Amino acid sequence: MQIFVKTLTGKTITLEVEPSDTIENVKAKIQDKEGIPPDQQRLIFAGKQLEDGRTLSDYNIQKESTLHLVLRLRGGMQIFVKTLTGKTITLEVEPSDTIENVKAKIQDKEGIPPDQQRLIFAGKQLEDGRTLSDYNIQKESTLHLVLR
Amino acid sequence: MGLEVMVGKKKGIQGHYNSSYLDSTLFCLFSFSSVLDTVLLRPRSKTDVEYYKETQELLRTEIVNPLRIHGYVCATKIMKLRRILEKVEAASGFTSEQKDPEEFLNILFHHILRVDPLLRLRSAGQKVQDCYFYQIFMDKVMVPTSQQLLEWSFINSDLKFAEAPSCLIIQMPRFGKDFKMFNKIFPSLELDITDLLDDQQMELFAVLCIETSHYVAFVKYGSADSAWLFFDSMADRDGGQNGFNIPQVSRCPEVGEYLKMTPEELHALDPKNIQGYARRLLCDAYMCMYQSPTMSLYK
Repeated sequence: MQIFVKTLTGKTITLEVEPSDTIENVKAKIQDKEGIPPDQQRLIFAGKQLEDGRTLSDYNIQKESTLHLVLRLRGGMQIFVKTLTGKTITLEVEPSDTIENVKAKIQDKEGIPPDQQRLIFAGKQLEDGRTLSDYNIQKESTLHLVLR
Repeated sequence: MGLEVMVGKKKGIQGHYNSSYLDSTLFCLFSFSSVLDTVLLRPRSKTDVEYYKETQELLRTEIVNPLRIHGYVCATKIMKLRRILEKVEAASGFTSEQKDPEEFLNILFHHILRVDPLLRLRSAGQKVQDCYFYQIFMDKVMVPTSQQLLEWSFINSDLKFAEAPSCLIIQMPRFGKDFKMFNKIFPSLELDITDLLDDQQMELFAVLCIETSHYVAFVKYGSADSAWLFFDSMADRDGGQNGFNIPQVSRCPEVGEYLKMTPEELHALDPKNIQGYARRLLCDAYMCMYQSPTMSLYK
């Protein structure tokens, strides 16, 4: 049978599935179809968040049923970029953010262009193509900003 | 005890290692509101699960009481909570990773304390589903009120409240880090749930916000329009590796002023022209939290 999985972003995603399949199973299909990891996926039917260990059957989901998909919104921290005078500015970032776009966030917050930004961590100057994760920045941390 | 014990640098719950999801939700839920106080008070019953007591005792005695009398809670205490969390759900990063407040609420309320579901909803005429919070879901006005979102989301899945909730936590319509249905949302100060019941009012007491990776919190500590505070568990940092964070709580009365304006006035206002901390309340809302009215005076 077919069911429909509607994203909050407006895309409707159609899925071949059987009445006794698990919520885990459905998630895996969605991953294969759209590349969203299952641990990020929250499936909802009739206002009810659907639990991993139960079946479609268990929530009375049938032929032509539409499900809602929303993504988990994980967070926890903010890095700090300090100047030498002691002034601090905070940024929201992921480990996978490039140094380029950390600078781009600094251009967006304060006025400064990335060409004029020297970012330092653990005494090392940070190179634009690398990520924060390359430099083992995996939670709230302190970078130094020096001006060029 | 007093407002001024709560406000300042080195106030609130000290964040540590991706903790902002937990810090901010506990701050929303317990810094001024008492809606869930009983959860910290219900005696251990034989139907209760293994860490029930240690967890309850930790929350009341090492987290909430100190937050309320001293205005401050060390990260060590939150870390004790996170370990308990990790023991109940192994290998799910409760001690080190960025998480969703939803994840946190569900483990804590559903698995450990065994809080009766906060919301009982019926996809109308069907039978009831239980949950701790509601997800706004609907199809794409430019700046909707949370009142509208709730109504629209209810109609979209033909839903009703089976009974009047005491604590209604509503998740804003977002799809991951990178997508917001709406650029700004007006968090209604009061919710009227009359036409959404099967068989009336609720008051906004907090908004949990996040731009992309860090949770912060806005809290209403009185009925006055201006009685808003903002909390960042990681406002500042001291040191490097063994460095520690400094949480901050700040008065943000501007919030009250922007919420006297209409959605269309706020819509015409460029987010860069919105003062103080109000930008984040209007643009980064993640959860709006409503309670049975205690602060207000009916008139």
